[PDB]
Amino acid sequence: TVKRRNHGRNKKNRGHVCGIRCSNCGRMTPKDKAVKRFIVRNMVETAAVRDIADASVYYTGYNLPKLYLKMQYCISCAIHGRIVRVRSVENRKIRSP
Amino acid sequence: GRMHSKGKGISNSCLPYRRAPSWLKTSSREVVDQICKLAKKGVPPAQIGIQLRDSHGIGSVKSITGRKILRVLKHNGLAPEIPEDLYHMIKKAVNVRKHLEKSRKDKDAKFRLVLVESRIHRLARYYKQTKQLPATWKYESSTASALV
Amino acid sequence: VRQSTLADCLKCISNAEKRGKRQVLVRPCSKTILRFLRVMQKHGYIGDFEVVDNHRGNKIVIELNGRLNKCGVISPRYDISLPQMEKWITSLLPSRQFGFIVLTTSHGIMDHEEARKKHTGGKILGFFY
Amino acid sequence: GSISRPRGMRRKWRKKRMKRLQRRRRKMRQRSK
Amino acid sequence: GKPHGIRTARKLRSHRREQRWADKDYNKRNLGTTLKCSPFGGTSHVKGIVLEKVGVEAKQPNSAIRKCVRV
Amino acid sequence: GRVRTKTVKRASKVIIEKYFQKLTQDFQTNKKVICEIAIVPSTRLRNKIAGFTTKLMKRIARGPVRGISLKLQEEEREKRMDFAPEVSQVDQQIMDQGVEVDEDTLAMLAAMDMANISHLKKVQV
Amino acid sequence: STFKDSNLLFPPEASEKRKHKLKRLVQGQNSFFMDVKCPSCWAITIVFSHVAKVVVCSSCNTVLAQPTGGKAKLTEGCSFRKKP
Amino acid sequence: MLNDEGINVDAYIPRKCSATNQLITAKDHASVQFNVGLIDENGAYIGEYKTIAFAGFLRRGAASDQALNRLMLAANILKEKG
Amino acid sequence: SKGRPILDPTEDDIRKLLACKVHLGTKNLVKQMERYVYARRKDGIHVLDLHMTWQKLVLAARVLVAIENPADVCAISARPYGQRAILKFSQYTGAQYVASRFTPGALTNQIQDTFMQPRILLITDPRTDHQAITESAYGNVPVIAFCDTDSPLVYVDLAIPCNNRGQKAIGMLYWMLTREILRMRGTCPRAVPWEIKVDLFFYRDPE
Amino acid sequence: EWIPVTKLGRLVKEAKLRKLEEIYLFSLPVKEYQIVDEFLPSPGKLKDEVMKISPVQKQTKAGQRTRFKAYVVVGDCDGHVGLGVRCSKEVATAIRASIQAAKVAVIPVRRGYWGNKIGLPHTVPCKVTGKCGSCRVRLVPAPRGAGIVAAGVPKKLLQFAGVEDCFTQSIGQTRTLGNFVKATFAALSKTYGFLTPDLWPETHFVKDPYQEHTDFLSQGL
RNA sequence: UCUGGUGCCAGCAGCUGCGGUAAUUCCAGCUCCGAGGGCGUAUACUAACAUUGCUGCUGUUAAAACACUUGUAGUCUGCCUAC
RNA sequence: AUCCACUGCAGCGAAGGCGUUCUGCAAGUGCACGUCCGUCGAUCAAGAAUGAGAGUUCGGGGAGCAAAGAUGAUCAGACACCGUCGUAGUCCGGCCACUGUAAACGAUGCCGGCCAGGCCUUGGCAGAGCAAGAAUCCUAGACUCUGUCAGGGCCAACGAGAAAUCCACAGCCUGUGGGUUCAGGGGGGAGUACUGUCGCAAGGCUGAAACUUAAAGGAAUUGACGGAAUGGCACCA
RNA sequence: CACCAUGUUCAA
Ligand SMILES: [Zn+2]
Repeated sequence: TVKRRNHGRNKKNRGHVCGIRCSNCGRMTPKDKAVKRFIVRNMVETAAVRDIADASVYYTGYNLPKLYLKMQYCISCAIHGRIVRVRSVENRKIRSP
Repeated sequence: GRMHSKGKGISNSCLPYRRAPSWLKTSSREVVDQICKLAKKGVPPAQIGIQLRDSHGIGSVKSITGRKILRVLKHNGLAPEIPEDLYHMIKKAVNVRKHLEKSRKDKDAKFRLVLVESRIHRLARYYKQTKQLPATWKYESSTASALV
Repeated sequence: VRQSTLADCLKCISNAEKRGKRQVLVRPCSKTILRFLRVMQKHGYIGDFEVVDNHRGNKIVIELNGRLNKCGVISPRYDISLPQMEKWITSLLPSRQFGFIVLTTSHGIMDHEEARKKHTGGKILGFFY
Repeated sequence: GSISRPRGMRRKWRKKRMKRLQRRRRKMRQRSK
Repeated sequence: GKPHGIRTARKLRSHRREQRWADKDYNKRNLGTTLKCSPFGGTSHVKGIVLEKVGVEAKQPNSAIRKCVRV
Repeated sequence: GRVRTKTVKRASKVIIEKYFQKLTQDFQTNKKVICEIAIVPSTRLRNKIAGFTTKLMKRIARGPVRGISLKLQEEEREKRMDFAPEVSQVDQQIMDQGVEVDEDTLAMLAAMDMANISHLKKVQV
Repeated sequence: STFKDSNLLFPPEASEKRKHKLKRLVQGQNSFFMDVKCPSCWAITIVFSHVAKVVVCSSCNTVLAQPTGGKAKLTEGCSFRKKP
Repeated sequence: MLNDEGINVDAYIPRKCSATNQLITAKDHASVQFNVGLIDENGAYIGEYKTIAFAGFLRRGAASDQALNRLMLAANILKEKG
Repeated sequence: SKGRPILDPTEDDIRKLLACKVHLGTKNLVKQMERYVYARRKDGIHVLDLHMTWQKLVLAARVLVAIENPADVCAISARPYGQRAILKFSQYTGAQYVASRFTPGALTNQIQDTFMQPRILLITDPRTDHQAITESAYGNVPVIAFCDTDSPLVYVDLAIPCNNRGQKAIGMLYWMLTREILRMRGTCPRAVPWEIKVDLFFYRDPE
Repeated sequence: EWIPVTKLGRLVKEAKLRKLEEIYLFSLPVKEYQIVDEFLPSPGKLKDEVMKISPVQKQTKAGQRTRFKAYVVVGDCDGHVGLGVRCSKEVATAIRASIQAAKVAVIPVRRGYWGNKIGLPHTVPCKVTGKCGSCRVRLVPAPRGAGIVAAGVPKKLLQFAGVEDCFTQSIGQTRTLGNFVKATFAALSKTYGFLTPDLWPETHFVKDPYQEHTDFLSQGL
């Protein structure tokens, strides 16, 4: 009952992979087993972009600064905060978004 | 490179089919004289062959004078006391020991030293069997330094 | 590492026949290998074969004709008397009618039927059917 | 879940109970000898 | 795998001999502790004196009382 | 919801394919047409079939409804598809602009024969 | 493009040019020798294609080929011609 | 096969793949049999043909097309470029 | 075509093939089709020699003409480019054909309405007609396919190097094939160009 | 009563095909047991046996559904044998459909000689092995007076296939009757599969029935 | 799928199981089956058993690849030398 | 103390393991080659050298985190999860400190031969290209294509398998033999007892039996369930 | 992401 051909991780030709810490839980998870997402947001969402750009001087729409986060998750917190969802046995082989 | 590693490489040279290319008017006495000239200068057989292959157009000394390089060295009294395989392995072990004796906590120089000394003994066994080395011969770390 | 060139040759030939190849390359060649191949030819399980000179353990190209089912080597080369011939037949061959055991005997590398008819035993060397 | 049916308690914890038992035994035999 | 090769007779025989000890039937037959420990010291029948009667509750799913005697 | 059943749809389809020349886009005359065409045991079923047929006829009027075969129009489409132009488009094309043939395709036509043939454009990539 | 199943005994030139110097049907050399001359002189040195160390003139001692990882790199202007 | 009298005891001697030499068994529903027509000099087809049986093993290994190529080269049908 | 010169291609035929682009492959290659590709263009397309294309075309013609009772031949094409071609091919040879979607189990399900038990079947594209090839395997019928340079010729017995993805390429190939099949049997002559155009085989949209 | 569906059905209904080897020679699918009932009549030239009727259960909510797999062997003792495994909800229909499937799956069993070729073939021509699941079943050629030395399932299959002598070596979970009978059936199948010097010579292809009766087959449409 | 008694009791039963008031299995009666001047029981060993595997086992997950290299004894070792 | 992002179906190392920059020291693999030797090799009981983390020893260090402990909640209990602290420990050095175990895993011994196709990637070597800053010159370690050797993977035939699955192997296996080492023989008792040996200790290695039991177990299926996910729904919500 | 422990024996 090996569930994954790569046993939940992308470690190949390695022996040891650095252990990183989950973003919220704080769990030590291998760097390749972790579900990692580099997310880019804005300091301001469109619920406030007009209200701030109307009072800004050096900014406007399409100009506000961004947030670059790189959230790394353990499998538990990924599945709970629904970053990832359980997939079918046949749809587990899908590796592109 | 398969003996003491996971290496599976095959990069070795490959002779022709001929066994002289109809050029190289140079003949046996000349090539042997060249061999002995650059053997007097301390150059070992493997380097003799390369210095005679690169710029002199003499590949496969054997083909010009059927005696291989070590044969023509022994036939002129210029062959070393210990074969160059052993000699270079001894020198490598000497350097590794010299290193780790001060880098006392390498723990990988130690492993590679175990390997190179195992090779040294596996080859010294063969040479003692073939009588190229004296029957009493033995590789000691403490005295190998005074051979290079 | 590289035991029994004959074993490697026979396994290559059997794998080629199994894959359906019409000619197989074998590397290197030996006297034992050539005599085994000639014993196969004599009964027609093997087409022509020719040796290409490497100057380094010459190689062989055998032409296969679909009549082979299996070539194998029996290692170690057990000794075989004439009473043991029937034991080896009933254990190795698929039938008592066709298929052959190759034996190295004091009379050269020999078929098992030829060995039985000219009254000699020897060391087993393989089989083909 | 990650494993199939230990037919007792967790093998790590019964291994640990065995180790504690073993050194209690060791102390009782060191009493005598 | 096992050693083929025409001079591995000692290896093969010693391995078979040291490995036969994992057959529990052979092991109990050859290990001289059953003649010692078993009450029938290698014997079909023995004679004894009835010491007491015993009612033994049958194992699940059965619920009888088997009548035995301590001998 | 008012999703129809196949006992209505598959009857609408054959009624259309057999009587497209008689029906209209009017429900209450398609009703009187079907009440003489079909033997429907129920008037509610008659009216469901009639309404679905009027819907399909309205879609016919609108545009190409995918799923019916009006023969007296599909024979027309078939015979126009089977109409022959006097000159094959490929013939007049090789007359007008020859044929664009690349470097290695000229190399292949030279490898075989047909190398020095007419109407080539000698194009390269 | 042949329609023919190339037998191993007579292999095509295209495929046999690609093969490793060992995995050919007959193992052969993957090198050659060169007659080489520098404009600074006339002596025709005979060098190896894949030189292992530096090669200089017999008299001028000006480097002709300089060793690299693979084939030799002949110096600026040194004319060369492959030998049979 | 016969029985020492020259009397064929084997019913249904099967047919063999023409590329390999392997027997086509009684359940090889992937095997095929052909008829490549023969043609006179004037381009017409006389009712003559060369027959070719292929085995399901070949037709799975995908060497059936190249086997046909080889067989027609042997039978002087496919024209080599030259 | 080996001994027969009258079956060799004509200059006009090669011109109208190069026109319909049947000499062009795709950026992908199969090692079983590597034998029919002459070379590559520096944009990647594999040009495949109309010589071998014509050899395999006249070979398929030989098989199709040796097959008497042409109603035992089924042309198959699933993609839109090719259905008009197979319809015309059936019309002019006597063969049978199928619609866009091959009903799975025709060549296996005996109690099926669309049984279609042929003696041979001619397939436009293997990658698209993967089904009929499988049922061929299950039913012992040979397969003659128009194999592009990107085509699994697993159960294909007679592959023909083609394009399979050009609406005029398919029409051209089926026109050539039916022309050869009608030249054989003594129905069509050689010198006289036969009256049916190639424009009838190409794919025309409904409107 | 039996309106033939396939070309083989029509040919055997109209006596264009003579007997089974005419279909075996081209390996054509049968798909209709009426063909083999035409060539081997029901009572006499074909005996059928029911080896086992095993219930299998699919669990459902509110109960569990039980259905019987019937294993039926079909054969006359001259070299033909077939194996049909068919589920059904009732034992009657299971057995009937299994007889039909076994009749469709009837195959020819090559028979050979162990030693001298004196009379008629009596044993398997070669050592054969059949696989299904873990059950490997080896059929070994036995001499004239050895008899069938199999165990029940292979014994009756070999009896039906009409071999007089055979040694066997079953290796798997032989108590699984399904696989244990499929293995020996597969072995009897490989019997003709193995190639011998007897079959070394030329092929000499023939017209298949479809080509040979193309004119007849093009009328019933 | 016999008849009476018993009613998870008595008991049977190598294993699976039978016995809880309609027991095809207990206690009996009748009947029937098997070996038969014999049959049962217990114990030991053999075969079954390719479940000790030389022929001839298995080792990803069922029992079982040493953490990993080295390395002695042991085992095994490339091509060639007469018409 | 630790070296984010870069950081990956990337590389290296016998494995454990290895990530800031400059630098000292020795080393390895691969590749290239008409260099040398000339069988010197494969696997290996005993033996030897490395061996995560925990643990121990001697001397320092102590930010952060944290067994034990303290302590506030939660709870029926809660010296549990949760929260606040907190000691050993984690960090450094040592006769070359000791130990010598891990789901030390690819749960897959090592050497050798053969094994369809397609795709990605690492390092060379070879041959080409429309292929690169400042400029426009000029070359350039960049990029593209092809071949090949070595490495790391992915998906796809035959075959194998109980299946899951394997696929440069878990294929070539009842059509069974290339060579070699280790281990297993129903489940427990038990990796226990005794003994031996190593260690400061913890403990490692070695390692039974009496007795007990008919199943343990593996893969897969159908249903049921879920304080699992998704999507529909009901005033018996 | 408060807390949500349990269900006598054989039989089906
Ligand atoms: Zn988390």
